[PDB]
Amino acid sequence: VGSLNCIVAVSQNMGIGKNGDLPWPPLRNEFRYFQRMTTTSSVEGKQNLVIMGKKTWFSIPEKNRPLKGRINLVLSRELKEPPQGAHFLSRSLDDALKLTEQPELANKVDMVWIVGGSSVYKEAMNHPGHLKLFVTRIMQDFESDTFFPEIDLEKYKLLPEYPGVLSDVQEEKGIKYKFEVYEKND
Ligand SMILES: NC(=O)c1ccc[n+]([C@@H]2O[C@H](COP(=O)([O-])OP(=O)(O)OC[C@H]3O[C@@H](n4cnc5c(N)ncnc54)[C@H](OP(=O)(O)O)[C@@H]3O)[C@@H](O)[C@H]2O)c1
Ligand SMILES: Nc1nc(=O)c2c([nH]1)NC[C@@H](CCc1ccc(C(=O)N[C@@H](CCC(=O)O)C(=O)O)cc1)C2
Repeated sequence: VGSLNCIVAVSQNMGIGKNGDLPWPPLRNEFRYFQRMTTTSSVEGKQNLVIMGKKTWFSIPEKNRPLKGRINLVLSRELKEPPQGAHFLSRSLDDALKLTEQPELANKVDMVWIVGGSSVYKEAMNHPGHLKLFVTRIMQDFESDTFFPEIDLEKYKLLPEYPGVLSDVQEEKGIKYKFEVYEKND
């Protein structure tokens, strides 16, 4: 119903996962950023929707599923029902977005947040219309087996600052990182 957004943390070499976990150790303030961004609704009375692929769902600690305070939707072409704990299942991003337009979610959902994995990000990034990418740049190389798609920097523009997002380099566990926001109006 509201805006469509992707949110990701990436290493310099564009890595987002290794062996089903993040490639870096837990960065607690970065996690809190993810939590604040995906949970905070712009409309009182509504929740945000988080959309994620099957492997991403199972990469969330069981104790944290479903992500509290958000509506959790899993994408999968083979699952018959959503994995235990998930609220919805769709076969594709387009089907998920259509679902948000139906009466069951139309008055329940505010923002839509895409939270991975790679194929889901790629699909979202190319989807027509206004889209924002909330990218945490982890300023180190990390061995990774899963990567974020390349961002077309003509098509997307980096916003110089963004309300509610810190601009300075952050550091936790000796790992420096910075929060970035990209936008297309497409
Ligand atoms: N650093 C980050 O911000 C970030 C973000 C997200 C994930 N990750 C990491 O990346 C890894 C998991 O991500 P992933 O890329 O491997 O997988 P994923 O997309 O979460 O899951 C792959 C499965 O999801 C389903 N799926 C994915 N895209 C679909 C689509 N467009 N339409 C229909 N179904 C779709 C497919 O299920 P079916 O085979 O059942 O059809 C596919 O087998 C983990 O290591 C996780 O920690 C990192
Ligand atoms: N900015 C940013 N940082 C990140 O760590 C991630 C994303 N974006 N996007 C994708 C995400 C990978 C999938 C994932 C999503 C959520 C969680 C999770 O346990 N979330 C909880 C705790 C906070 C957290 O661990 O991020 C929550 O939101 O309440 C664990 C894994 C990891």
